[PDB]
Amino acid sequence: LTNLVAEPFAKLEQDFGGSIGVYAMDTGSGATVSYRAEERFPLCSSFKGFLAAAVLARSQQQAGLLDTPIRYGKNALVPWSPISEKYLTTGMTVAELSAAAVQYSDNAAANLLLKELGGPAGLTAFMRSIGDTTFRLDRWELELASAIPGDARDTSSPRAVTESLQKLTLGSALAAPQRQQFVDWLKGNTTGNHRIRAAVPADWAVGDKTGTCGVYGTANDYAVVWPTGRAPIVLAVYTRAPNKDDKHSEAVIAAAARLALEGLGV
Ligand SMILES: CC1(C)S[C@H]([C@H](NC(=O)[C@H](N)c2ccccc2)C(=O)O)N[C@H]1C(=O)O
Repeated sequence: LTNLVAEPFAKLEQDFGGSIGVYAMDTGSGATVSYRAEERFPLCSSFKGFLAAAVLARSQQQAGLLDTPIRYGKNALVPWSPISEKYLTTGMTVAELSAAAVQYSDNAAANLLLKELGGPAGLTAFMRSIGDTTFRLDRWELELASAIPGDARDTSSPRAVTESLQKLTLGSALAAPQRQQFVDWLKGNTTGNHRIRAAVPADWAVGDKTGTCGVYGTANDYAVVWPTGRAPIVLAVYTRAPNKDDKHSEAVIAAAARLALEGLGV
């Protein structure tokens, strides 16, 4: 199936001027499409989806974790925190911080949740616990977004991202109530309208999480998509480029997603 689209993926990344990694799986048939899917790509803000999943996991053991109010000072605010800066004088709940991290990629919210989890190693440990041996988070916002060529810090692979997303949203990695909360947060994402969501028909349900390091042409998107009356598809699209000033392209991510779905037979 990978062969059907191997040549157009190569042509897409040559027009982009960088590297594109794609993994997609039809949960109905088990068919997969794989292009650079085991290479490492920077996570950028896309780690925040797994962060929310790790918070939900903890909430299974800790009653009421999601409703805990978190107060923070202005020193907790980091650039591009569009939600948490509006509640600085009041605070927010863990559930609100998690939704802000997922749906608005709120940086301060992400750092606040990371600290509750034990930092980047705490999130890495969560991914190890669901069977993901590729994921690694090493730094906090905004330092994790340096996207340096060859640097394995703060990276995963498109295949590992897709397999983990599948376990968390469709498998048994989360208990049923927590699993549906994770899916609903992904479905309410506001930052991905020009990436995987631009690639699917209007009647499909989509939950996604985007990432944008910006430098080194580095950006990404991962998603669970539900074709109407049909089994869900899970996919991840990651990009990078050789030069620090290379620009990222949402259009390229959408185009890669389109090819992956075409390769799956949709
Ligand atoms: C929330 C952010 C605006 S900053 C955060 C971070 N990226 C950066 O710090 C980049 N230097 C940046 C890219 C675009 C706009 C502003 C900053 C990351 O990928 O984790 N992701 C960006 C995003 O996902 O939109």
